Amino acid sequence: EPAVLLLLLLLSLALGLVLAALGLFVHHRDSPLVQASGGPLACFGLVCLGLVCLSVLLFPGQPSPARCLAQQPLSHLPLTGCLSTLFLQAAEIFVESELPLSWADRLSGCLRGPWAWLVVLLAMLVEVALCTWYLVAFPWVSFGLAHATNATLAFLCFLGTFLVRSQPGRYNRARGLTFAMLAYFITWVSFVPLLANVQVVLRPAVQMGALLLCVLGILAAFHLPRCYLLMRQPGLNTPEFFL
Amino acid sequence: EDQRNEEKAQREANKKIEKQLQKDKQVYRATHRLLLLGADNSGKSTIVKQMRILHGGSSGIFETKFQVDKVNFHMFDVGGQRDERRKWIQCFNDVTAIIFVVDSSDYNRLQEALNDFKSIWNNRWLRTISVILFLNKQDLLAEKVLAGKSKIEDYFPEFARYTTPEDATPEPGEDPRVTRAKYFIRDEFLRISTASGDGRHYCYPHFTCAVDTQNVKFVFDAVTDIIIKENLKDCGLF
Amino acid sequence: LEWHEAPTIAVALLAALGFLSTLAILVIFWRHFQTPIVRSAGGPMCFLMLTLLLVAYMVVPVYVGPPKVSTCLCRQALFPLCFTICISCIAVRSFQIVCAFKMASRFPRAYSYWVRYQGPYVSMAFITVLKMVIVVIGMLAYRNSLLFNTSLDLLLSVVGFSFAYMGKELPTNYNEAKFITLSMTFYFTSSVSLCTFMSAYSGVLVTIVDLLVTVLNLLAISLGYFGPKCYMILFYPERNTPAYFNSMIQGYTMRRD
Amino acid sequence: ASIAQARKLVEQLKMEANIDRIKVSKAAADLMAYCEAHAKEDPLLTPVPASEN
Amino acid sequence: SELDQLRQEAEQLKNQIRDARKACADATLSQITNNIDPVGRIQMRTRRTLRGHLAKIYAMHWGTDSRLLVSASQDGKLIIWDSYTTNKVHAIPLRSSWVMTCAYAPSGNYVACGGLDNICSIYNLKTREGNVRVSRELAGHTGYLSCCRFLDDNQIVTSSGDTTCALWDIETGQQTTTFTGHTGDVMSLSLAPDTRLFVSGACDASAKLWDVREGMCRQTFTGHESDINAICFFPNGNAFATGSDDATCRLFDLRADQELMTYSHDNIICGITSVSFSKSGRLLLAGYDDFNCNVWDALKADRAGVLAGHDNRVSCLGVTDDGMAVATGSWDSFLKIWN
Amino acid sequence: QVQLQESGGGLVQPGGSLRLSCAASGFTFSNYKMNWVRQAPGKGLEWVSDISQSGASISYTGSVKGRFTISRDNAKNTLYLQMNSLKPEDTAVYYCARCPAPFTRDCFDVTSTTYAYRGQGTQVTVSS
Repeated sequence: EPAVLLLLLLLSLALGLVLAALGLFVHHRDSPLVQASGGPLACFGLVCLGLVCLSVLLFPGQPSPARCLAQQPLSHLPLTGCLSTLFLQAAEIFVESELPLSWADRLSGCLRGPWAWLVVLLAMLVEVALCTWYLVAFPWVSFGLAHATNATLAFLCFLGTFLVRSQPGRYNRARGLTFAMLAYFITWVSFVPLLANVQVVLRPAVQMGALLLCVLGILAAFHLPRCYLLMRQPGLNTPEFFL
Repeated sequence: EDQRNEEKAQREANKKIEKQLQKDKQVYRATHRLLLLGADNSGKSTIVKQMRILHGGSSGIFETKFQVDKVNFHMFDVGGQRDERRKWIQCFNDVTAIIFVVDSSDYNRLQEALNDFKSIWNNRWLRTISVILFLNKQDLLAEKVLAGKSKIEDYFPEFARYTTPEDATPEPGEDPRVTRAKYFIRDEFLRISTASGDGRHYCYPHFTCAVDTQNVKFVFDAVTDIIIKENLKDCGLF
Repeated sequence: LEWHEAPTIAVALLAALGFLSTLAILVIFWRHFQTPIVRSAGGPMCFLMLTLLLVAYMVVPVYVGPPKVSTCLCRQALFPLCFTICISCIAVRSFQIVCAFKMASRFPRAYSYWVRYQGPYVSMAFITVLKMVIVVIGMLAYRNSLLFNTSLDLLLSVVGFSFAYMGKELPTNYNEAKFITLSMTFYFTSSVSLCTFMSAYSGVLVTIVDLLVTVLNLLAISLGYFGPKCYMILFYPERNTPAYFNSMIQGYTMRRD
Repeated sequence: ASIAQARKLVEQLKMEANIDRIKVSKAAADLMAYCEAHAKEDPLLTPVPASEN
Repeated sequence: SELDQLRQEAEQLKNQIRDARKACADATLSQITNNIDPVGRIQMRTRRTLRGHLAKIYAMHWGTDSRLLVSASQDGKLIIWDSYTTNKVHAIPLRSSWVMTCAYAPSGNYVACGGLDNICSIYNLKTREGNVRVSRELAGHTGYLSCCRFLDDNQIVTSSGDTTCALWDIETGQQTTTFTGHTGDVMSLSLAPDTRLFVSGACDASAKLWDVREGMCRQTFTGHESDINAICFFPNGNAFATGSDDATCRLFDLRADQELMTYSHDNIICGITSVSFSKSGRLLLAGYDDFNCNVWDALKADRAGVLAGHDNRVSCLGVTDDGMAVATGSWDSFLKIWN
Repeated sequence: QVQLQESGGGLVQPGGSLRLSCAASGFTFSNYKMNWVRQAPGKGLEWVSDISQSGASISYTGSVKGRFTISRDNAKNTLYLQMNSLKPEDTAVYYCARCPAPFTRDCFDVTSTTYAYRGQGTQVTVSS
């Protein structure tokens, strides 16, 4: 169908963007850019976004029971991981910005590293638990419940990041996260009426379009501005400018 | 149009240069370079002469290139320089091994040899290079020990309480005093190697087997072991 | 297939024992790092196989239960993946050991190409990609589908054996000939018996037998490879020292003949 | 032997001494003036546009 | 004894020289250049990565045209690079693989190299047949060759580890002049822009300014505390900078006859192998044993930037004659160009 | 400039005692590992003792162990060598040497015939 063809082309573009951003983040991995913007976690989030784009593929076609059953968990599992990584970055920014130094000296040294890995693992595990519970119990309720964790994660990131002090002699590490959360929120708020209004045949197409637009917004808001200066203008990658 | 022709000629010349360079690298990476160090009475010259006579091969460097079991070798002794070596010793920071030669029968200058070995071992640049220790002049050491006129304890007070190690090879017709002195000197040289080696490099002591081909075999085996351990470390398996 | 049935609980407890053993081995390897034993065993490669074995053991209860498309997909999605990755990892390590100890000067240029093109990390990627491809083309169409996977795994095990064959005399910490023989013969006999039993059987409770065979295989290529190492590095701390490794490799290389 | 070496060292020391010595302030001023005069012609100091290499 | 009297006279002369220097130091370079605005954060990038060398690179020298350069490695090769196109023009095999120095003739006609062979070999680049061949084998040094610089196509000054420098007449292959006075291995050598003078830093923590024509040591500077590995003349020719194992660069002034400024940091403890000024003399690039080359403010002693990227110890450094770029070679057989 | 001046040598009857000092100037004392060297008549330069920058690591020769003691004081930039139970063959010129480079464990060219970082030496003679 033409709609599936267009959404396949959009998926190809989004996956190409994810792969290019991942290549940049794994080649310039020792540069201050990715080090301040996560590190291994940034590459993990890029992998998760690519996996979300991949899971977009399983919506159309003949509705096999397993495929239709596993549509949503596969959609949120990687999105949950990437959103939690972005939330970790937002929490670090908010702790360094709007907290007394007494609490900051302990929070900053613990929110990065193995404890951050445990936090992302806990987010993924709670997503897995919710997904299996709703798969065994539920054969606006299902997707709302599966969406609640991502909604809270994104809202926390947006609340902790959207207001911040951006000194002219530093890098605004909050604009990208704010616009990523904004793109997620507005694209999904527009998605819901399209879910409730579009003809019943194109409902899966609306779902994959919403997921692809969410991934593209997150990319172009958070990762693409980083890659721009990571590839074209390497004159701003100084440690005194980022850390 | 001249620029295009000039650039094409430059690219062709660079291609020829790179082909010759890769041909040279194929031989350079398959050749083992060994640096010979010691004293005036150590006896490096006899080692070089024996290794050149056994396998035919070969100013400011006593270079010698030969082939042992279709394996290229390169033994050089740096003579003709001044007594100060802290600057030109940095050239041999990429050699395969250092063949340090000691005169075991010279108790007077044994501490100088120990100090030289300590300086070589602990050098910042010579800190990843294994040392093949050659305890030369064993017959003279045996004669001096059996004579009894000169005692090791005169120059080394720690020899009074020294005892022969359990893992000592009882060569036929060996006096206990001779083997005790041999292994005391060997352990004195090995303590420096084991005090700060930390697994980066190793020491391979060898009492010279009179005038025999076994010394060349020991050098070949030590080089083979060094290459094997280097491969293991590069593969991340050691 | 019932949850309360003696073969099923027996297999479940065997899988739980394997999971505990693998977790203990993982903790032991993490605690005792920067030591020659783990580096000679493969380094991060060992951790990769250990966590993949952990996930394979964790998804064992998924195998047991009412029929489901998810469990059916996981059947060839995870356990054959575990087998192929673990065996290819062991074969790559054996090839590295043999090429480091020998054929480094016999085939110099080949080793330079192997080490310059990231060979250890390239062969593994090729193997996993190829196995994913053959798996999907297999599920596109019990005995015939599993025959290709068993042939691939047997070929990999035979390659590992043929590469470790000349390494009988290699040092004890770099020699895995006994493990390779045991694991290859166990996989071969288990696969042969299972393929024979697929046709001539009632058709029910054969899932128990197949899962039992797979967990025995997982326990084999886990214990037979990791148990001796942990035994040596806890009960013989003196045997785990860089000086000991130096001396023992030296003793191998320059033999008294 | 060593007497001649000491004599030659003393002679060299005499030659090195008894020479003019411009004040450190004047030398520093001259160095600063040279650095400031040629500041416009330093590609490493003033970033040359990418057009001119 | 006469030796005691000679030592007392030498001590008195040293005291008089020190007193004259102290009386001559009415201020400091920092006390004077305090009012000038500091150089902005200096950021160079690796434009070219010349690769093809086998063993560690030990020396390099830019050409007068600022496009071709020569480098010497310890595998026994002399590769001449076209820096603009990264192409290789020549690759001269050497009789002795132990080479510590290389030089480029001002006319670009010849190159020189030397090392543990105690011989300064000179190769004719632009010959009739187009094949680079050795033209003169300068022998006479009893120590390793550490530095060589061409006065012109027929003269070359070489410093050696036998604690003596020399000026060679290439046509006759004989030492026109010998510069003695160092008590340690001479490690570096820098010609003045007017070519009438040059300086040499040796392993006795002293740098001596020599006269080419008269063959005498005009001045001696003893501000360092360890072996001096590098030396470079200021573009004005009235000053120079030195590097030493004591992890300090020091600027000396010829007219003031004393040290002007030190360039040291608390976190820098590794030795210095190569130094070179910028075209205007405002910057002082210096290679270090920590695989990094630091850019120093030659007037304020502020570390402006760092040139990181070399996997092994930086050993050679050189700024083009037009100041367009700086080329650094190190021990991982890689040459890099920055601007 | 790097300068080391030794003192304390002189006539000593066999079985006597002595103490040597080395006033070091021109360099930071606490950064270099120090050394003591001697040169008996008709013999070459022979290493005697060394001491680490902080004084933790100390080593001597066999012929002087149990008789000679090496110590340093970074406050006064001086190096000491207390010599006990002197014997006639100890008659030698004692030089106070310094490692060529700072922060370096090994020491090179300490006993070379010519070495920049070495003092003039003090003659110590033992005779009854």
